Amino acid sequence: MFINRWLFSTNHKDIGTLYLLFGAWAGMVGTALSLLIRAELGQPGTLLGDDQIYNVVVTAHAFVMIFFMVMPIMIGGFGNWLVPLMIGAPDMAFPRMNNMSFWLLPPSFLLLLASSMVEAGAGTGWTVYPPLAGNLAHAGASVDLTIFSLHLAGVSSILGAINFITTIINMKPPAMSQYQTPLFVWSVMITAVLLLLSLPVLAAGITMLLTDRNLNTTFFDPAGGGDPILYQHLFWFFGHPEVYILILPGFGMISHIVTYYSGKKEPFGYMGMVWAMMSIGFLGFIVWAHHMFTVGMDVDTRAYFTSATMIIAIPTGVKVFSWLATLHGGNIKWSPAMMWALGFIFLFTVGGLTGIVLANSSLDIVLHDTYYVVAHFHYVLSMGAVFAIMGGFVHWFPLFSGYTLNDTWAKIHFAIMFVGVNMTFFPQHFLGLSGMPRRYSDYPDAYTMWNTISSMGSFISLTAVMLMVFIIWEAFASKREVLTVDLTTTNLEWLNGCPPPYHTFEEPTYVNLK
Amino acid sequence: MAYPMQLGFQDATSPIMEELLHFHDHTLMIVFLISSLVLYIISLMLTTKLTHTSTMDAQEVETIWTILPAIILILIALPSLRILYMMDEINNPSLTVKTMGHQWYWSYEYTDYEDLSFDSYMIPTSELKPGELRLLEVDNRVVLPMEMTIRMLVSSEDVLHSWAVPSLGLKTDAIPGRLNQTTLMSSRPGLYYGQCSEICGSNHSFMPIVLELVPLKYFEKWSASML
Amino acid sequence: HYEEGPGKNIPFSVENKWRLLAMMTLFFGSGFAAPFFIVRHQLLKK
Amino acid sequence: ASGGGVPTDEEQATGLEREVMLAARKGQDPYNILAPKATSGTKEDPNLVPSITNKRIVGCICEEDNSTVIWFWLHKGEAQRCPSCGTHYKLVPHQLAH
Amino acid sequence: KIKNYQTAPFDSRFPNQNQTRNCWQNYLDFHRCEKAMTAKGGDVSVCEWYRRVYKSLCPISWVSTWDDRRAEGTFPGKI
Amino acid sequence: APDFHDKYGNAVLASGATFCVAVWVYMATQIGIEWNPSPVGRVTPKEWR
Amino acid sequence: ASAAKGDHGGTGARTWRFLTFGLALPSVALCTLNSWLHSGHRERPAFIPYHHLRIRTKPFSWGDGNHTFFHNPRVNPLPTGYEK
Amino acid sequence: ITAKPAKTPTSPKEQAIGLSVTFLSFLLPAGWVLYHLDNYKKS
Amino acid sequence: HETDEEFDARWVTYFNKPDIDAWELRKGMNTLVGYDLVPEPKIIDAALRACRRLNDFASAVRILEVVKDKAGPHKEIYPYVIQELRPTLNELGISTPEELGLDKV
Amino acid sequence: HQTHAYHMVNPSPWPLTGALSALLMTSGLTMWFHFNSMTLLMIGLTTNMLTMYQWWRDVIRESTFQGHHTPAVQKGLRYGMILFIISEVLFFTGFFWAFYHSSLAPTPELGGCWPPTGIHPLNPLEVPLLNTSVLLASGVSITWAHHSLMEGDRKHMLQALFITITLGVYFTLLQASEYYEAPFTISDGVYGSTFFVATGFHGLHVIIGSTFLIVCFFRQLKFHFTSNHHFGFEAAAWYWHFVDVVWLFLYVSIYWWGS
Amino acid sequence: SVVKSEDYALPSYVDRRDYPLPDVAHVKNLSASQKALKEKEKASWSSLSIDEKVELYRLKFKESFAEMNRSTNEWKTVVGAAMFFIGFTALLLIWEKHYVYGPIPHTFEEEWVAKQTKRMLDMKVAPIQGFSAKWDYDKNEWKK
Amino acid sequence: FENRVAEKQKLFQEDNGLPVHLKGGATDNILYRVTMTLCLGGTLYSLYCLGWASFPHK
Amino acid sequence: STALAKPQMRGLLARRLRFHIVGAFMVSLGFATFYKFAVAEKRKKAYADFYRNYDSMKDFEEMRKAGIFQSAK
Ligand SMILES: CCCCCCCCCCCCCCCCCC(=O)OCC(COC(=O)CCCCCCCCCCCCCCCCC)OC(=O)CCCCCCCCCCCCCCCCC
Ligand code: HEA
Ligand SMILES: CCCCC/C=C/C/C=C/C/C=C\C/C=C\CCCC(=O)O[C@H](COC(=O)CCCCCCCCCCCCCCCCC)COP(=O)(O)OCCN
Ligand SMILES: CCCCCC/C=C\CCCCCCCCCC(=O)O[C@H](COC(=O)CCCCCCCCCCCCCCC)COP(=O)(O)OC[C@@H](O)CO
Ligand SMILES: CCCCCCCCCCO[C@@H]1OC(CO)[C@@H](O[C@H]2OC(CO)[C@@H](O)[C@H](O)[C@@H]2O)[C@@H](O)[C@H]1O
Ligand code: CUA
Ligand SMILES: [Cu+2]
Ligand SMILES: [Mg+2]
Ligand code: NA
Ligand SMILES: [Zn+2]
Repeated sequence: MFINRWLFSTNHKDIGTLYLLFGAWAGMVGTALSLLIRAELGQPGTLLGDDQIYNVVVTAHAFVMIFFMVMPIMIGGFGNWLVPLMIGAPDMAFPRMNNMSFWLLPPSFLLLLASSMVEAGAGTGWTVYPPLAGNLAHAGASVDLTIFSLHLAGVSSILGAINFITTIINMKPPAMSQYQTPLFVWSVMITAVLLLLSLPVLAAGITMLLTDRNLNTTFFDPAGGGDPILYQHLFWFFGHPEVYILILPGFGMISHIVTYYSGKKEPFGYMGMVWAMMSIGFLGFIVWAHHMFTVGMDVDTRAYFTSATMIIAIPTGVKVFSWLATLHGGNIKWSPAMMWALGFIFLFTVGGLTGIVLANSSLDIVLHDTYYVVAHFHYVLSMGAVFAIMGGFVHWFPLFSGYTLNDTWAKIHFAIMFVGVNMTFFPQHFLGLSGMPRRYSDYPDAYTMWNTISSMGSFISLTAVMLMVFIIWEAFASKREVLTVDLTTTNLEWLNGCPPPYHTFEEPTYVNLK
Repeated sequence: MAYPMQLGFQDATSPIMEELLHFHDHTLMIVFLISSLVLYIISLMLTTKLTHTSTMDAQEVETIWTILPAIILILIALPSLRILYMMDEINNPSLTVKTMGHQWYWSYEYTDYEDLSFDSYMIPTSELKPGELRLLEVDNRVVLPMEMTIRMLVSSEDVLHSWAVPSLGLKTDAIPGRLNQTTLMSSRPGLYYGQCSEICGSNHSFMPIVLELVPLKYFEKWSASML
Repeated sequence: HYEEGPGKNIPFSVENKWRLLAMMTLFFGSGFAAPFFIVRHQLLKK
Repeated sequence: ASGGGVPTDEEQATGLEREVMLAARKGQDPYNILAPKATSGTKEDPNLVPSITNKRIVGCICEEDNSTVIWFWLHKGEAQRCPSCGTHYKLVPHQLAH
Repeated sequence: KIKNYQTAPFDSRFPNQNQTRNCWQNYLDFHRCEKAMTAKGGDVSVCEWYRRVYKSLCPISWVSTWDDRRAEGTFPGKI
Repeated sequence: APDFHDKYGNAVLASGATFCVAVWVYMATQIGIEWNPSPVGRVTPKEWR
Repeated sequence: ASAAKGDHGGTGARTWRFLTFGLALPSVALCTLNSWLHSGHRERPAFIPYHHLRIRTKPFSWGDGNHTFFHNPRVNPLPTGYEK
Repeated sequence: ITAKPAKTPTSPKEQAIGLSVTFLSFLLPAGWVLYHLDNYKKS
Repeated sequence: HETDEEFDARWVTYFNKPDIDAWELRKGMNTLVGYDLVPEPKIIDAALRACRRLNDFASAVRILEVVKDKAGPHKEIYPYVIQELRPTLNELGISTPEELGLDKV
Repeated sequence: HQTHAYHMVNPSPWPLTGALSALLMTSGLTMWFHFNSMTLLMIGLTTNMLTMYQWWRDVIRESTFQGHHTPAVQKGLRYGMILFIISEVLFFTGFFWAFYHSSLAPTPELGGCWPPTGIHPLNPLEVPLLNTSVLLASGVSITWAHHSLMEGDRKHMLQALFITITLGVYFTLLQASEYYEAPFTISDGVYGSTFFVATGFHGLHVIIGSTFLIVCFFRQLKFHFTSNHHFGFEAAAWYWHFVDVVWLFLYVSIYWWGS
Repeated sequence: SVVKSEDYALPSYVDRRDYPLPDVAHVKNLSASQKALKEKEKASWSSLSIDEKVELYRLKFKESFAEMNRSTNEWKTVVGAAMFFIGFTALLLIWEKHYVYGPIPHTFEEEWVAKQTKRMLDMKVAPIQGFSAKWDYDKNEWKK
Repeated sequence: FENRVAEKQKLFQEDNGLPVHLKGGATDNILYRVTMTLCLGGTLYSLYCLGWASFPHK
Repeated sequence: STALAKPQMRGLLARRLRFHIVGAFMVSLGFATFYKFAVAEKRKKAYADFYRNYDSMKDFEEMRKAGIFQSAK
């Protein structure tokens, strides 16, 4: 029973559950790594003694948070659970391939951990640039284990994107057009299209790195006529789309949360929201060299990429505005999920504004590779992606489990986390304006005060993560079973009860053409 | 250099860094305007018992909120790009100097007339003289003439590094097999500090850059004595 | 076919809150402990 | 340049694929491949919603190009109305596979 | 004759940040000049400009490597 | 019929706040943490050469 | 382009088979002729130990570490020149 | 959302215990490694 | 769109339907409180009379609470509405939520 | 009983074994590159073929034998296959980018020219032109095979398909021969790197496409296809045109323009 | 009266400001006295007493508007407990300082700091706004 | 050759409770057990290799 | 006893929004004036005042006497 159900699954809900369990455990690993980064920096001097170990910890923190925590939970977890329930589909198009997307992730994670166990680990930064990543500065197997880790995660996501796109286009009620599907579904479809286009380019680039390292190719090695800068083009060609892939399903969840707890039956400006997501998806393919404003490209190239990058604010502010307009006239229910969402809307805006500042290749000369970049992206990842994840998790938890959380505990959890992240990342703006580099295990003495504060903030977010664990336990410990859910007439995923049964829509929904 | 509890940029030492300060002030004023406006609108949406939960019309209001950000972007881009091109403008330098990154130290080459080159390492903390700056000081500083246009050429002999001096508005990556150019002009004499700005291994945090900017006559005597 | 309903559509048991607490502790606790043990391993290897 | 030997669907299709093919040929849609056509949806002319149990989920697109679909359970019994536009739906249970 | 050199002037052939080829072209120019002169009987000192320019711009380790490859017969550029 | 917050709210508020302030003030001032604040207006410069 | 032929009324099996035997296979026979005619060995070029060629930054994982996978002694020099 | 009362209520006391054991499962192992970091450094 | 007077008339007519059932009564009020307005007394009047036809005293009181709720911080709206409705309240024996003590938490 | 037309798949062990076989293959390649040993690799290649064999066998059982591929299901498979081809295009795009990057701005270490000093390129009018005619002719015979199948002609289908497969094998033999005869190697700087990685990955795709055609061949011998329902053959034809087009781009970019 | 989980497909009762008339009555099973009351509601409502009008209200609805909209003291518990856990965090920082962190570099000694400040003034660090701009080079003191 | 598709349809549609991967009979099981043994043995071996590679072999 | 007058009863949310969006703007505009006076303009003037009678040789000479340089004792 157990093996058939849990190792041989063909069920979109149970596979979504596995992804949630996987990402939450990866979350713990990524968090402990971030605490180690902040411990090394929380006073002057060296704590690890070993600056290769520091770089290994920074690199692993990033891969774990992006590939094993954020993308499994948002796409694999929420996407599997919610997308068929939102369009009335009996499962995913390819329910057995879907299980391989999930099972590719523990072996991929195992390879990343193995790379930090053997030799001196991969202390390269998550961009893994040659020659630092090459077979002389990083001799031995660590960087090769890392590259293979990324191969298996890229294949898992590419097969997942093909599943989601096929499901969303092919398995709706015959009368429902694409313009009648919920915003979260659009957000996942568009994310799947970015994954499908950008992951194979990543795969081509790290393959060429692997051969430079092991087969005497010289794609990236000036001695054979190669060029380390070609690697950066290939990597960022994937890596920009990758940031938009991390945020877009959170945009989809935020729309549902803010609509729901405003008591509204639809988000304001549904076609503007869909337009804005497609526009961001499109523009996110033509801006990547803003990650390269110091490598020595022509001035015109840099002027174009500054300009193209700024355009992205326009569709983005359309969403920000449409969230606010959705709130407008609401009957506001101050639930914990709505608090996460309101925090998303504000902090994500701050983080997006610092991204605009960095979009100027002029000013970026002085901010590149400083802590101002680290501030920008932790605003949009650790207060955008992660707040959307927490909001989605408290909102839909009763659907997934059949039990309710203690809302008071959940609100305390939000308050502590909110204090923690702001105290950790806000002072990093000062550090980067004042010229402190990224990727440093120690700093000149003048930078002490901000670093001290930032490390203290990080322990406050630790307290919050521990509490969240306790909150989930308390809910399964107490077993308050769900009775009634509001607003089901515009939230189809709740209409089968909590939790829904194993097979839902065996008889599909009935929708008239009219 | 940065000083304790600094909030913003190092004082400009070069005209270009000064241009960046004023452009940054203009951009940050916009940023403050937008984020405060967003915060104000949120608190406004959340402080009334009045409700209106039936359908709203989107297409009308959507113009304001597309045209406005668009005018604002143009307001940032014009001056941004003017500065961009200025950093690129035909300059005619008086001196060329090469810097080569290595793991983990910089070497410098002044080969316009003689073959002057030398290595510049961090001073270890246990060897600092009282009043010297932990992690910042080198044994051999980069002596240059003040008030002159200098062409720096940057490259590396091993992995990537990046040569930066915040006060002057400079950062150029050091890529083996490639020669990147930037130009340096200091308005003032003195000592200006920077730090490797592209992760290069174990001692990335420990290969700093110190410029010593002095009158030409002193630069010439220094160069001769360094052969 | 499979069991359905609250506490049934998950691969771990929630029949006993205390065994569940032990299971959760191990599961999250081993995730959070692991990087500390990897750093130790790297210090001790040399 | 001409002979046979390739089976047809008519000869060789099986299981569900066959059931769909034969029902389509009689203009029936027991597997809900087509969108059902609306009636006037009044009290005397309700949309008839076939089902194999005693309730089925209806989604009503109240007005053309709504982006939001109104969802509700239709139970066996008297006609029920869409909570948003009031149009009528009546469940007709049964049969489908004989 | 026409010297008084401070450093290599701006060269509109190499107007961007990447100056790699500015070093390279001047290094080839000089040695192509020096071939033509030393062979066909003439004065190497017409070649001087190129030599000044490449000494200014080219890292010492590049010039030095390329010199050895010329001595060795493995210099890949056309001289 | 008074709830948890009606019976305990005030006591949780007052003593959470009291506790938090005391332990942060102690930590920040009594355990030797080097904050390295600005010398401006505080340090008397001394000859170093 | 429209090519220089005609049929476009019925694109059936018959037409495609005609093209296979009447155009596709004969081109293959002609390129085969052109080939098994320009073939026959080029006098292998002298060895010059250029530093951008015969790269060995790590040994290969087979043989003696120094021979590429389809190493042909007649036309592929080692870093030290042709083999005996 | 509405819910039934808890089928297995978790009292204040039981919450104290579950909170404590949760907090210690995160703090003790990390604390042990960190406490001994210095023995690993020169050793 | 439609003018204020047209909208008001439409809603008066809706509640005046002689054979209005309970479903349509609920549907109308629950739709009406979605707009940015406190309904005109004449709409409320028609809606209270419909409750009398359906023999539903409780919904008539709920309708008064909803009117007060819709006014939000504008304290002067509800006493004006009660004034205008006072004859209908007296005639049908409708007590106000305050008369019933239902305004006190 | 369901009243939708989609397929609920029986719980399957093949996901897990294909995921573990991925672990063993990447681990095994690391053992091979660093700890000189092929054991883990050999084991992973083995479990991987076993997983592909059983997985695609089961899909044939579900469709040819159990009738679960309704038109709704079949539409899904069409989309899946197009999407997968699209991802394979972007994959190859990374290699064409590498080639253009290196060749449009040759660096000083090469001699500052393209082809680099010391490299002697194959003549594009010889065997590379022949390979091109081989693959193009096989795009014609596979279209004949498809039309024969549609018109119900079993013998001509098998004949056309057989020709296509032979042209594919022939390309693979020409190319192995060319690899052996080439005077440059994968270690010959960026020229040999881009040449052998781009054509090598394409050669691997020719072998996967030939294998797919051979699977279609046997299924057709066994009467699995109808004149209307033959998605396995259509997927294989699209994938075979893809391999033909990637070859045309390689031939124009790398053999011709880059010689 | 008693709501069941398995009634998820049936209309249910909600108390919401924006949905004032719910789909079902709060009480559907009537005692003998409650039936006689519903009979009485079919006659003139002036005949009902205040107590009967209330009882009719409470069969149909569970909470009144005043009840459903009441504010609570939950904010105190939330802010209070959040400050508790935030103070608790300071304990972990105390432990960390005491047992994990060694001594900081000798460059933070008071005398080192005083010399380094003089040397930074000698070299005129940030002389336009940031640092030396705050020192009076003539009076040899920090600008007041 | 002959068209034996109908016989396989009958076999594979037999209502015997077997999932599709075991429905062709005793050979399915053997093939399945072999795959699964090589997968699990292989994985244990690769964890062993990892443990070996995690310490220096001076 | 006197009748109450009929108060405004429609568009009360819209009216509240109209009033305060102006306020939202004003703050900003009057704040804009503030960043640009207390910070930006102050900065242009700090730089221009400093460089108006700046003598770089005299500055150099004070640094040289303080013993800061490697090249100039
Ligand atoms: C935790 C330590 C904080 C230390 C504070 C400074 C000490 C003063 C020294 C004593 C003062 C002495 C005077 C000398 C002035 C130096 C001038 C200069 O050279 O400096 C240029 C500077 C100067 O800018 C500043 O002038 C200070 C900015 C402070 C922003 C206000 C938010 C404060 C919020 C709370 C902080 C943490 C918790 C949550 C943060 C919430 C996220 C915003 O550097 C920056 O670029 C930093 C800004 C980063 C970009 C942030 C984008 C939007 C942020 C929030 C929007 C809120 C709008 C609504 C209004 C929002 C109201 C809530
Ligand atoms: C979720 C992840 C995420 C998201 C969504 C973004 C969004 C943006 N990022 Fe960010 N970024 C990262 C994650 C992300 N980023 C990461 C990880 C890095 C570092 C990579 C590494 O080096 O390791 C990085 C680095 C980075 C750089 C490189 C700087 C450098 O290395 O020097 C740049 C520069 O252009 C940039 C810009 C932007 C911009 C312009 C946006 C925009 O899309 C933001 C748009 C949003 C808004 C503008 C706010 C909402 C709008 C309004 C309220 C309307 C009105 C506004 C105006 C008129 C201005 N980012
Ligand atoms: C007949 C044409 C058919 C080609 C395929 C058959 C040949 C053997 C296997 C290769 C197929 C695998 C992928 C191709 C990648 C590597 C390049 C192979 C192209 C090739 O075969 O190149 C040979 C070099 O081979 C070598 O090193 C080979 C070394 C073999 C090592 C395998 C490489 C391991 C790398 C695996 C990377 C996998 C990651 C893919 C990511 C998947 C996307 C997520 C060329 O021979 P040479 O002697 O240098 O020159 C000829 C001189 N006379
Ligand atoms: C030494 C050689 C091995 C090297 C490694 C990989 C090699 C082997 C790959 C060979 C590919 C063979 C795939 C065979 C699939 C057989 C099953 C099949 O074709 O299934 C068909 C459905 O298609 C479907 O699922 C379609 C399934 C299509 C999958 C195609 C995938 C190509 C695989 C690419 C693999 C790696 C890519 C390389 C990147 C490095 C079944 O439907 P029909 O045909 O309509 O039948 C039904 C009718 O009979 C009813 O009347
Ligand atoms: C980034 C996350 C880290 C957050 C901060 C961690 C907070 C610490 C909680 C404490 O955990 C421990 O406390 C110890 C004592 O203070 C240790 O005992 C050590 O100390 C002793 C005495 O001082 C001896 O009793 C013992 O042998 C022992 O090893 C040690 O084992 C450890 O488990
Ligand atoms: Cu050199 Cu970082
Ligand atoms: Cu980007
Ligand atoms: Mg960089
Ligand atoms: Na440190
Ligand atoms: Zn409707």
